[PDB]
Amino acid sequence: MDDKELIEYFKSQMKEDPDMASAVAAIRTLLEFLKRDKGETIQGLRANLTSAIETLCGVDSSVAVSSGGELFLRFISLASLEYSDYSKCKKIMIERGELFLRRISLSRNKIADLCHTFIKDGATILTHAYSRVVLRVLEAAVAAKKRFSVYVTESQPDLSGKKMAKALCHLNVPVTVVLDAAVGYIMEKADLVIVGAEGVVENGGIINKIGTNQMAVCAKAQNKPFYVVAESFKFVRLFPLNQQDVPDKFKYKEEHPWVDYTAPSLITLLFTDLGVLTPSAVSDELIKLYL
Amino acid sequence: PPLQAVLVADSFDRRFFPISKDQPRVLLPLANVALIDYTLEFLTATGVQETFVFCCWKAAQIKEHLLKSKWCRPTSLNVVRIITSELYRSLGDVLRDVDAKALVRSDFLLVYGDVISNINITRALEEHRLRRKLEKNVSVMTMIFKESSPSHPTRCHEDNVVVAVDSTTNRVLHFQKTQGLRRFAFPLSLFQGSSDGVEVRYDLLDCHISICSPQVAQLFTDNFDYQTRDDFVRGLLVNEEILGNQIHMHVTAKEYGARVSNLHMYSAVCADVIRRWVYPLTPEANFTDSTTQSCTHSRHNIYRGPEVSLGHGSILEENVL
Repeated sequence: MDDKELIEYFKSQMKEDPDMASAVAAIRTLLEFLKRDKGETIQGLRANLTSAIETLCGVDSSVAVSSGGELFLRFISLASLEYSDYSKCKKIMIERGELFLRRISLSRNKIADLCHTFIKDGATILTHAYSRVVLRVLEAAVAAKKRFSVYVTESQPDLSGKKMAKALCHLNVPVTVVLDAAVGYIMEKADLVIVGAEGVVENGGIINKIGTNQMAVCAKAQNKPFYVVAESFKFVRLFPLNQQDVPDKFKYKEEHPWVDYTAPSLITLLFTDLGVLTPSAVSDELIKLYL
Repeated sequence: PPLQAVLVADSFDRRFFPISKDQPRVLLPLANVALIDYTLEFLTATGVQETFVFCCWKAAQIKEHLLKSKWCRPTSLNVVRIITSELYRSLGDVLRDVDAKALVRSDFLLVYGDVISNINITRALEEHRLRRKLEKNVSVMTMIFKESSPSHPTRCHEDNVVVAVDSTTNRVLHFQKTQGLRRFAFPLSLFQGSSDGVEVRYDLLDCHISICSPQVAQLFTDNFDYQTRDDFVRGLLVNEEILGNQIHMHVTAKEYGARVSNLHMYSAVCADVIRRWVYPLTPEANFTDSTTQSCTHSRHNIYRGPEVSLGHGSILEENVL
């Protein structure tokens, strides 16, 4: 029950499933802990989950996992708890939790058949990393028997683009692995850029792996419309203003970031299982939903 | 009064041989749709609602397909009567036949088989009305026509038209085709008729959307010698000594009505209707609710029906239904 099995359980969950983005694996292991909490209280369980989420954040440096923890903490006390015994509470609470599981699973399919009608046929799609959601929405748009190419970057620190290609060409799509530093070159010849995200900031822009922003900026100067996909929970109450501002609990794992931010001035169309958005709408939606 | 339109679905320019073997001429698929459909959508656009179609040769297939017409639905605005008569082979007899059953009440708009058009006759229709009943039957016919230029591929090597007309009331003065006439012949009959300006034109199409009047069924019955509309018009233009009651011509400027005749004409009109030259009419409007004619219009005049599974790298520059 102690924190040892929690962290190693997150590890095992992510190991038996590299196909499950870190966030959902975290939330899963979190529900698992809530099951075998072996406590009988209300707040004495809130403290447990807060501490556990702190540990998970201190293990995996992604925004996804800690953000999902925040949102789970929210969505266990959403309406009147009907506090009756501090035990049946736990039952109804974890019920809403497994419903949260449901929506988080549905997220991808939802966003795919929400987006795969956004790709005009016969244009070049320029992703940026091993964005599971990007791969899925593409896979969809292909399944609708369309025609379009793929330029992928390689997001230097770790080979991401190589992996995305190796897994996308398995769908037999025209694929071309640019060298991420070369984005300014192929930026002339692709129309619109779908890019995976790993956390949405509360003013509309997104936070994502090393190169995102610079790609972003290029893909605005040339007016080439700029897309983005991110499901619900990766919303975050972090409002930087300068690339130096993004918290440093994320920026690591000589000195080189792993994630960075793009101003919402640039992001031209979101994609959230909540529906099509408009970055200011990400704000409005975040203040409303978060609760 | 209602606006009833005689119509014959066998244009006797029987040129689409051997193609006429399998399915008749009119039923032809121009853009995966019946030409006769195009015609009917036209008739509905100008707002006529009691159309009397006619097909002698191969009327069977005609009814076979037209039972499911855009206008053979009970909800339709047009009523249709495929009088399956196989006696005539010249329009003369069908006009004397619409005489023979008093079908046309008055002020009808006869039309050949497969005119492609978008024309609103109502301007014409009303001016016809005016100079026919503010003039009391002095008219018999008010030809309608569409301005063009000779060089266009609308006038194939086969058929053009050249016409003398007046300019005051725009009445016809002579009509004649020009299959290889390096010169022409106009009588001073024109001017001994009147000394106030006469016009000759070679820039009107073979629109073949003659407005007429059941007394045209008269002029055909009273003299059993006409077999086509040109027979009619030249007979009446020479028989002006007495009992002519001449044709009141009129040209449009913004529309496109062509009585497709030959395979070249079908070529020209198909690859101009794909270019939307007639719009409202184009298959992405799917004007016939017929299901499989869902046409998902797309980039750069590329049309595309549903489920085309277009091949990899198959370029398609333009106008591909």
